[PDB]
Amino acid sequence: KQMNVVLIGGGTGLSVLARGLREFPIDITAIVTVADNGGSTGKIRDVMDIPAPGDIRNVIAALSDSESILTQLFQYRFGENQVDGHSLGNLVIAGMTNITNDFGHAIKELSKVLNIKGQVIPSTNASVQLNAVMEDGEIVHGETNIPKTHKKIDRVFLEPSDVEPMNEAIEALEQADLIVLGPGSLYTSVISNLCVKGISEALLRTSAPKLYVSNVMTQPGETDNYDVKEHIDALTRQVGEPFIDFVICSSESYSKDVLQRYEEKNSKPVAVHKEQLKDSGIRVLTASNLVEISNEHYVRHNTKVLSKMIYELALELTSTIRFTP
Amino acid sequence: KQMNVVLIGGGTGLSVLARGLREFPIDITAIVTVADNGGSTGKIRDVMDIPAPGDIRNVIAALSDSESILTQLFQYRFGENQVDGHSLGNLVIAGMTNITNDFGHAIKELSKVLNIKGQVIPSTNASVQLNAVMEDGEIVHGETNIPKTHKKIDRVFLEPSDVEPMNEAIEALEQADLIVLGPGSLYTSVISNLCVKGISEALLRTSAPKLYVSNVMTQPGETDNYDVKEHIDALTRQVGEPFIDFVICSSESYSKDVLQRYEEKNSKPVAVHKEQLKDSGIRVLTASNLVEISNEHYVRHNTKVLSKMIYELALELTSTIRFTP
Repeated sequence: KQMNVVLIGGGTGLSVLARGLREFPIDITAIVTVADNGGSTGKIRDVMDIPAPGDIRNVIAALSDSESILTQLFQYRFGENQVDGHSLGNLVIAGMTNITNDFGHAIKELSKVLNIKGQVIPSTNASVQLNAVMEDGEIVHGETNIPKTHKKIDRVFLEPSDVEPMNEAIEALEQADLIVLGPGSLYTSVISNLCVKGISEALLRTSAPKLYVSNVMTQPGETDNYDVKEHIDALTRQVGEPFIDFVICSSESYSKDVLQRYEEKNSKPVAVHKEQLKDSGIRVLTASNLVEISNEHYVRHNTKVLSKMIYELALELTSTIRFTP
Repeated sequence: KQMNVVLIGGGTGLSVLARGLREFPIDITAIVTVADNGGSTGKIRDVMDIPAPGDIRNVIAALSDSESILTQLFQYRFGENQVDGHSLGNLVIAGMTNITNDFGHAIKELSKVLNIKGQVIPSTNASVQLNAVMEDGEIVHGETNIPKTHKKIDRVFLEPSDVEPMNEAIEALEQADLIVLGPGSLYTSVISNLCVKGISEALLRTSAPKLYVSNVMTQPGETDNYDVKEHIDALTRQVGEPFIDFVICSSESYSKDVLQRYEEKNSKPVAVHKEQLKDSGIRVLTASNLVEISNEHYVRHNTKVLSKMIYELALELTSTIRFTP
């Protein structure tokens, strides 16, 4: 009965969006990058050879009952003075992986124990690192160093590169009503999944339409000076052919104070250029309240609005049409 | 409807027995010592000020489904090369305790999440250490050092000594059909609970009968040369008045090879002296197969037999009697 939406990403963009979509009658599948090597995750991957648990942990938690004892434990973190400030959920994922000898199977077992509504699937079961080639040709190693340089990223890639997707991710892409990429860091959260060759191939094979959710602001070290089309072109480069049908973005202008706050952090609004996009056959979707703005001049997506737009798009794509039989 | 048996102890004696009793129609309450400071537990109590999680963890696990994912995680231990060889269950108890700011409440929440049948209750909610006074008057500090000396223990005591029992332990003692002490290390596993003054007072107040399950062999550093009556007298000393009604033990003689194996480990069978016990008003209970003996000449309790004896005693104590109205 329910519609199937597949989210591809990583980070708080994905976990916040997944929780927002939980408010609608849709079966959510999230395909989540396992390449990070910093913070919580880096602490555990130094200890043991395991794919990154952190982004996946947050997405599992987003699809579960946040008030539950088990979700509270899963999202608990020790202070730096206890157990090296580990995430207890990451430790549980690690233990589960030692038990199953299989990260993907550990994620399946834990998802069931946490009684989530949806599914969360690693982009790959393999232990990988994300690397970048800079515009000048410099190679940067590890997800943590990629934005902490100061050059244009030309491309990102995985080491080892020969890695396979999970069967369940491919099946979800094949059978989706709608596939959503982003919002999140373009290279480290979104494209990092597309670096898994079988995921990119599935995207091109499937007739499910693909939506990109644009970032509000450019991201220092990943997307400096990118307009919306440049973000899409980076996706296209990785995948091999154009494939995005829809983009959610706002072409609103921001107050002097907002622009100032983001200039100080070396960040500007992502420019839309809606005519260029329509010429490329990409449909632009917006709403007047897509973006929320704090009293301190920070901006973010309004989760309720973004979620509803996604659900309403899936609904429209699955609706009756006009033809004569 | 079901009968209520309360077990007081700590260690593998208790966890094995609790699991054995799970085979019968009885509501099990286990009151478990929280004073240990060695191994798994010591690793966590060095990190954080928390009562000992380890004995309690094992008893919770004994009352749960061992094949379950959650019980498997709870009983998982990292190798020494990962997370300092911590018990994942201990880490979860620690995190839960940080969340609730209350060890007893953390144990209640975790018991429910693990879907146990029964209840497990700490002897106290306070952080304590177990100390011993030796026969010569030497004071030894911490549960780990107590057997690792080489003198008769005169008594054990808690630091701080002013600690309170949990309300649920007291209620269970008041309403029990039968209360079982042991099997386990006499001082460090059994008497350590009785050092909580309110537990000893409840034992004397209640009309529920009390059973002591004797150790098969004397324990080096705790009960060298103790016959059964000396074990009971140590309990009596702590509590203040005689209170044991029944004792389960075997007065079988062992093969030369068994005696040899235990002599090498400075250990002999605990002598019964059944006439002395009957003169003290203590009823002795045995069975021909109470003790199992390995091909390598080790001995242990037959769990099935011991469990059934306990259940059958509760049954007899709750049965109809003869009177004229």
